[PDB]
Amino acid sequence: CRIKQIINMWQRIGQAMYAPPIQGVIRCVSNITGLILTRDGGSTNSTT
Amino acid sequence: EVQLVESGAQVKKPGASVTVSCTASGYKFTGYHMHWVRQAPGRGLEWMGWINPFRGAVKYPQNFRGRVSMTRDTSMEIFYMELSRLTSDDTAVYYCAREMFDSSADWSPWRGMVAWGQGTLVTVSSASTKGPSVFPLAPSSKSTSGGTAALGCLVKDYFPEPVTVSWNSGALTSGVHTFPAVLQSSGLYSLSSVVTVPSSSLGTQTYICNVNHKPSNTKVDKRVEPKSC
Amino acid sequence: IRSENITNNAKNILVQFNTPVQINCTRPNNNTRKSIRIGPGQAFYATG
Amino acid sequence: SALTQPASVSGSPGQSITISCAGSSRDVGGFDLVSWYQQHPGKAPKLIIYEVNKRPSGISSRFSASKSGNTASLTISGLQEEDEAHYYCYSYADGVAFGGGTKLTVLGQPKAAPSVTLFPPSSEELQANKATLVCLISDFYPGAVTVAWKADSSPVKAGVETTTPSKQSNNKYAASSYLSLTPEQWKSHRSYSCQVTHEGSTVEKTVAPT
Ligand SMILES: *[C@@H]1O[C@H](CO)[C@@H](O[C@@H]2O[C@H](CO)[C@@H](O[C@@H]3O[C@H](CO[C@H]4O[C@H](CO)[C@@H](O)[C@H](O)[C@@H]4O)[C@@H](O)[C@H](O[C@H]4O[C@H](CO)[C@@H](O)[C@H](O)[C@@H]4O[C@@H]4O[C@H](CO)[C@@H](O)[C@H](O)[C@H]4NC(C)=O)[C@@H]3O)[C@H](O)[C@H]2NC(C)=O)[C@H](O)[C@H]1NC(C)=O
Ligand SMILES: *[C@@H]1O[C@H](CO)[C@@H](O[C@@H]2O[C@H](CO)[C@@H](O[C@@H]3O[C@H](CO[C@H]4O[C@H](CO)[C@@H](O)[C@H](O)[C@@H]4O)[C@@H](O)[C@H](O[C@H]4O[C@H](CO)[C@@H](O)[C@H](O)[C@@H]4O)[C@@H]3O)[C@H](O)[C@H]2NC(C)=O)[C@H](O)[C@H]1NC(C)=O
Repeated sequence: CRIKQIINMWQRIGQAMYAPPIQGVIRCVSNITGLILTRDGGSTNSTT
Repeated sequence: EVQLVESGAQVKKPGASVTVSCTASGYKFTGYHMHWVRQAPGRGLEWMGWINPFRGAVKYPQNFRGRVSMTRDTSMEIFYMELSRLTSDDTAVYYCAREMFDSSADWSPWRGMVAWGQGTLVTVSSASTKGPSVFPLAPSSKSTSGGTAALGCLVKDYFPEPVTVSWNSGALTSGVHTFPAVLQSSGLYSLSSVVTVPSSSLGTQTYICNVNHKPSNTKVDKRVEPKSC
Repeated sequence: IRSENITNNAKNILVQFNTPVQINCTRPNNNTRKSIRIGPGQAFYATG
Repeated sequence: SALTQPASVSGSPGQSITISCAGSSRDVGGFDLVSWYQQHPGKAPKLIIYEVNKRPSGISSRFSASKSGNTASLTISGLQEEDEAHYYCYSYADGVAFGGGTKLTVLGQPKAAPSVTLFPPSSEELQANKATLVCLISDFYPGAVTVAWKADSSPVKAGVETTTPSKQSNNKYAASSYLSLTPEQWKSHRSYSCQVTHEGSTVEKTVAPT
């Protein structure tokens, strides 16, 4: 994993947020519950 | 107006990789898909993929996948595209083009490309600067049926392209069909240009061929004269 | 498995699980935070 | 290309012509994403039709298109000289499919047999450790032929290169071919030939050393 502090989330240029740092070691745990995926293209027809 | 303005044409060695820039203007940059398309000489169009400028999502074909690297500089409004591992087959004029409507619309990005880059000619060949050797193309006594004689010259083993061919310092323009530059299997270019001259003038008119090769600096004017039998 | 349109590979595909997947994420680094005085009232939190 | 177009279409100026684009049910039949593009030679392509039958803003009412099953069709009425260009059809097939491109011209000119002529490689080249043969073809119609090479009766595909026909000052086209060899390959064979076959009519020529 990689950590960034200067953030432009929602990509809106002109305005960026700098997240301050968090003290000590960080830990968190989450239920993965869904996904967002993209397919491919025509390529070979029906092979895979 | 919008405007897709692409980078300059580039002359490159095989095996390498090459990027093309295509700078957009005149619309919401980040909201519109951008396709890249090459068109090999005389050939059809090869769709190479596309980018969504919001966070940079992409999708390439199976053929072009691996070689293509497609990006955009939302800050600068420049699209970049890089085919890599260039082969002689990767010689084409490369375009960027925008789909009809913005990304918010349905079925974008598959509608149809409207704004079109000027094309960027990328040329993949392995040959090098070589002084051309010019020889004359002499018609024959059996090659005349009706009373005319077809002649010309040949510009082969020259590199790079092109080589323009006139006639008699510009005094003979009637019946001149100069053919388009094609690559040999070796890479040294080859060409030809014809002229239809009358057979009654085969003793009374000199037919010279001006062949110029600017990079190699070997300009050979080869006179085309009858093969003495 | 829901997608507005699957024939359209471009349409993102959203997945819903019946079972959650656990994931354990850490920043395994005990972090110092310096607070820097640019004020009046303005203070910047750096990393020690 | 995954979409099949006519190679070339000839129409009399003012008439009406039609270009076909046939694909599987995967693209043309099951989708309304058929779109057509015009490209003037040596220019960027240009969109003309989409959604099977839709004109972008700036497309004359002479231009119209449609799809009939798995075969879409593009139509132009009242043709004019500005329309002499390359035309490619498009449809989405999970990726991007494309038509091979069709050439547009003027109709009403008689057919012409290929004017074929052949010469041997000069001693200016035979002494240059090279031997090259060139096959000239001009004054012909329609503009779709095939040039061959036969060393005696045995063909040699090595060094075969052929250009793109150029429509000339006489509406007839002109194209050429080339064959790379060696002076040993030149002085060893009995004869070198160029066999040109137009519309089922073969025109062949032959040369030999000295
Ligand atoms: C991230 O890293 C930071 C930095 O290391 C770390 O925080 C440190 O945590 C430790 C442990 O809590 C702190 O140590 C303290 O040291 C005090 C003495 O320090 C001197 O003396 C020792 C020798 O003993 C030397 O080695 C050292 O160099 C110094 O000279 C000591 O006072 C502290 O312990 C008492 O105080 C705390 C509360 O303040 C309490 O938690 C302790 O239990 C203890 O209190 C006493 O407990 C006993 C139980 O037996 C009880 O009987 C008695 O009543 C209590 N008395 C009192 C008065 O409360 C402590 O050990 C160190 O200073 C911290 N540093 C910093 C910069 O914060 C984080 O924990 C790390 N975090 C992570 C997530 O890793
Ligand atoms: C993504 O969403 C689209 C719709 O938004 C769905 O696409 C449909 O897909 C099917 C199959 O590809 C297409 O159905 C076929 O279309 C033929 C003609 O289409 C015309 O007529 C329809 C009205 O039915 C119009 O909506 C359309 O604009 C066209 O004018 C019909 O001839 C077909 O019926 C016959 O053929 C098929 C096999 O070819 C048989 O299964 C049938 O039983 C029958 O014999 C057929 O209906 C349909 O046109 C597409 N709709 C649209 C609006 O484009 C996708 O399915 C969806 N993706 C997913 C994964 O769900």
